[PDB]
Amino acid sequence: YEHVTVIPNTVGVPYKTLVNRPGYSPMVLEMELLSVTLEPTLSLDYITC
Amino acid sequence: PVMCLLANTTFPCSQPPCTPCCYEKEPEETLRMLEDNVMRPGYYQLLQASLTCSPHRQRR
Amino acid sequence: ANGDHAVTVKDAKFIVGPMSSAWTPFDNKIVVYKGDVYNMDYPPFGAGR
Amino acid sequence: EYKTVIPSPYVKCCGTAECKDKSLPDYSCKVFTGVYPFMWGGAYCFCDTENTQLSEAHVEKSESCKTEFASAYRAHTASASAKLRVLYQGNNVTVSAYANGDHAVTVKDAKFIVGPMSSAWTPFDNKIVVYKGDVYNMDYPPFGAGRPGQFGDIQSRTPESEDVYANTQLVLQRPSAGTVHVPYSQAPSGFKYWLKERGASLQHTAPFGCQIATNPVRAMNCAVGNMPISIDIPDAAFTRVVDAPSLTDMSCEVPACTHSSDFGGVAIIKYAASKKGKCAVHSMTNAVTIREAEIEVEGNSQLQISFSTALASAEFRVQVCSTQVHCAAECHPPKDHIVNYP
Amino acid sequence: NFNVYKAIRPYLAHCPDCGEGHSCHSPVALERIRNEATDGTLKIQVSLQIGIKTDDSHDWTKLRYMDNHMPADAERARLFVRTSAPCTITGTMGHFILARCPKGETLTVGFTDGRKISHSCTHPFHHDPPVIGREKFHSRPQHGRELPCSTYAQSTAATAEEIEVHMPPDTPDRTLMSQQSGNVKITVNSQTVRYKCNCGDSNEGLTTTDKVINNCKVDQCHAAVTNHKKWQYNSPLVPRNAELGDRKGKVHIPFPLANVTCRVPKARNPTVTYGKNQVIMLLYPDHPTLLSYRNMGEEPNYQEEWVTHKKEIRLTVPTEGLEVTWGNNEPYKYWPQLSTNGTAHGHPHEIILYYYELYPTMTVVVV
Ligand SMILES: *[C@@H]1O[C@H](CO)[C@@H](O)[C@H](O)[C@H]1NC(C)=O
Repeated sequence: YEHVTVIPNTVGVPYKTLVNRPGYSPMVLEMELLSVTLEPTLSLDYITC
Repeated sequence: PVMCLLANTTFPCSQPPCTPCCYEKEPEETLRMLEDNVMRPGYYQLLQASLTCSPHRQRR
Repeated sequence: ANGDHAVTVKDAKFIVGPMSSAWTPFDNKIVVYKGDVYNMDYPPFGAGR
Repeated sequence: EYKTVIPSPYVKCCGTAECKDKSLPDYSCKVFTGVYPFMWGGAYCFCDTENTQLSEAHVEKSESCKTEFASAYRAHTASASAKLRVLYQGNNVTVSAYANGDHAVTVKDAKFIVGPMSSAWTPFDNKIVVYKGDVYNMDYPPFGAGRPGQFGDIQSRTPESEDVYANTQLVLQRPSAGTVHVPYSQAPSGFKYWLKERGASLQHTAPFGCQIATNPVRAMNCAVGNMPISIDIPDAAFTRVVDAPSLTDMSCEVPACTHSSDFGGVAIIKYAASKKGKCAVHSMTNAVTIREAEIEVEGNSQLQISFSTALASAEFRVQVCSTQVHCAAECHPPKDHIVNYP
Repeated sequence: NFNVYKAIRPYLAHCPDCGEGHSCHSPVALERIRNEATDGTLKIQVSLQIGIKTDDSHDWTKLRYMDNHMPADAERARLFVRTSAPCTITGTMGHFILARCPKGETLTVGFTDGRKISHSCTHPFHHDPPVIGREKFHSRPQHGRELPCSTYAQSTAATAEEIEVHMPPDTPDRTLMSQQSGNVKITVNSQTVRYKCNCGDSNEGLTTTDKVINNCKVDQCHAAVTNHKKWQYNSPLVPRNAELGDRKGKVHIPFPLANVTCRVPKARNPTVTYGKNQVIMLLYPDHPTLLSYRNMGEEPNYQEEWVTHKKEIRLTVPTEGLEVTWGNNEPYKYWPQLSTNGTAHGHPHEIILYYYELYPTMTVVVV
C-alpha cells in the first residue's frame, strides 16, 4: 500500500492499520505516537533582571 | 595530549611509537597510520612530525 | 510533523503530518524564566512603567 | 555547493567481488563485467577476460560551504525603527526609536514618544532566501522535499548540520574501450544556473520605494502611512506675549505666486510690531508653507517672506504670533518641469 | 614545515583524452575544476606537485611527473595553461593551479619534459567563467570603483580537506621479462615485481631478483612492480590496489576562499530631459549593461533589460516619480511637476485646461 491515513493525535494509542494489498496477503500493522514536540518562533525581544 | 590508537596502545598523537620520521623508517606502517589515525586531528601534528619536515633527517 | 520531511526506514517510506489542528498555547509577548514562560504584556522598550 | 566524490575503484581481475551496501548521500555502486585494465605496459592485469571492476560514487558537501552558501529562511513579523532630528530652537538633535507608539526616549527635556505605525504591511513573505548580498521572496521547496536541478538540489539545515538531502541520480556507465576510469550520468544542479538568473533582487522589487539592507536584512525607507508623535515640553521654551510685540495692521501682498512644488511664492507682510521681539508665524491651513518659522520682528514696517503651495490661488490665514493676518495670492502655472525631491 | 612529499603514493596516470581525439600515458593531466571564486579566478587540480620536489625545495625547474615508474622533472616556466586563450597562471602550489582566463570550449595544460620536449594534456573542457556585477571591460582598469566579491585566499593553512591518495594498483612493465631460450628472465632491477604467469613452476608471486621462469614467454609472463618506495599520486578516477579496501588518502589541501572587494568598472552617467508627464533619457553606452526601473507605489512595476548603444529611451512618469537604476551608480530618483500651463481666466472659461494641468482630464467627466 501507499496507505495514507489520519490517526488521532493521542500519545500511546496503538493504531492498527490494515494493508489489504490488491490480491495479496493481508497485513495489520501497529503505530504508536511517542512525542508531540511543538517549538514556536525563537524571537527574543529584550531582558529584565 | 590527543589520543591516537594503532589498535594496540592509546598513545599520544604527539608521541607515536616511532617519534619522529615514520616514513623514513617504515613506509607501509606509515600507510597503515594513514589508514587508521586519520580520525584524529592531532595526527596532523604527527604529520607535522612525520611528514611536514620534522624528521631525524633535519639537522635541528 | 508538518508534511515536508520524508523519511524512509528499512525501505518503509513515511511522510508524516501536517498537523490538523494548528492551535497554539503561546502569546506573542511572553516572558521567560529559567524553567517557565508566561503570557504577559511586558512593558515595551523605552516605554516601561 | 556539493562535491561528487568517487573512490579509487576496485579492479577485480579474474573474478568478481560484490561491494558493500553502505549508506551515503546518493550512494551508487556497480561492478561492470569483462573490463579491460590498462597501464603503461599494455594491459594492467595478466588476467584479461574475467576482469571485472567494482565502481562506487557518492556526493557530499564541498569546501565552499564555509562562507559561500545561500539560505532559505522563514520570515516573520517585522519590527520597526525610526530616525528623528528636531531643530530644537536653532539646535539640531537626533534620536532613533521604534515607530510603534511604544518607544519612549527622553533627552534635553524632549519626551519623544512616537505614535503607532499606521500601516501594517510588510514587504516580505515567510518563504525568503538570502545569499550574501541579497534576498529573494520565492517559494523554495522545504527541507527533505527538495527537487534536483533547482533550489533544493542539495538541502542542509545548517552548514554544521550534516543531513545533506541529495538528488543527483549519477548512474555509472561502462567505460569507452579499456579506459581505466568511471563515467557517470547527467546531474544538473541549482548553483550552476539560478545564481545567474535570480535576477532582480528585492531591492529592485520594492513597492512604495522600499529598500533592503542586509546584516540583518531590513526594509528601510518606505515611509507609508502617518506617524504620530506625542512630545511634552515645559514652560522653559514658551515666553509671554508681552515679551513679544503685538503686531498690528498686517496686510499681505504677493507680487508673484506660482502653484508649484518648490517655493510657491513670495509675500510681504505689512506689520506693526510694538517693540523688538522674537515671535512665531504659522499659516492656518496646512497647504501653504511659509519656509520661515520663528521670525525676529522690530516695529512698524514690511517684512518679506516666502511661501509654498500648489493652490491655484492661496487665500488663507496666518497666525503671526497670536495676531491674525489674512493672505491672498493669485498663483501662476508652474514653469518648472522635473523635481528630484517629493 | 614545507613538506607534502611523503604522504603521496604511487598510483599512476594514463591521460584518457590528451588531445587530437585519442589518449596517451601522461601524468600531468587535468582532473578537477574549482570555479567558485565570484570574481573569476580558477583553481585547478593536477596529478603533480609544484613548488615542491622529492627533496622539497621551492625550486621552479623540477616537478614530479610520473613516466613509467620513474620520477622525472620539468621546468615551471613551461606551464602552458590555455582554455581558448592562454591562461594567466598566478598560483602554482602542489596540487593546485590558480589562473584568470576567459571563455573556452576546452582547456589544456602544457609541460616540458626531462627529454625537454613539451607536450600538453588537452581535454575537451567547457569551463565557462562566470559573470559578476553589471560591468565588463575594454582596456585594463587602474581607475575604478568598489564591488564586494569573493575569491580564493592564498593560504597554505587549509587543513582537514583531502584528496584520495593510495597505494598503487601496480606498475606493470613488459620491458622486464627477457627471454632465455623459451624461458623468461624477469629483470627486476632494484624493484619489487609481482609476476602473474600462465606457465609451470612459477605462476603468481613476488620477486626481487631477475627470476628464471622456464618454459614461459613474454605473452606467458607478467612483470608488475608493487611500488612501495617512490611515491607520486593521481586522481581516484584510475583504479585501486584491489587486494583489500582503500588506502585512506590524507593530504591537507591549501588555498581556501574568502571575501574581498574589487576595482570594478563604473557606469557612465546618462543625459535626460523632462517632457509632458514623462522623461527623455539618452544613454551614453560603454558595453552591454543592464538597466532597471520602477515606480513608488502599491507595486514597483519594475522593468529590466540590457541596453547596448547610445539609446534614447522615453518613459512616462506617474504622480509618484520614477526610479531608474542604471549601473551600480546612484539609483536615480524623480518626481513630477505639473508641466507647463493651462491658460488665463479671460472672457472664455479657460479653466478646463488649467484643469488639464491640475488633475489633467481626470474628474473632468463629472463637470
Ligand atoms: C539644522 O537642521 C536644519 C533642518 O533640520 C538644517 O537645514 C540646518 O542646516 C541644520 N543646522 C545645523 C547647524 O546642523
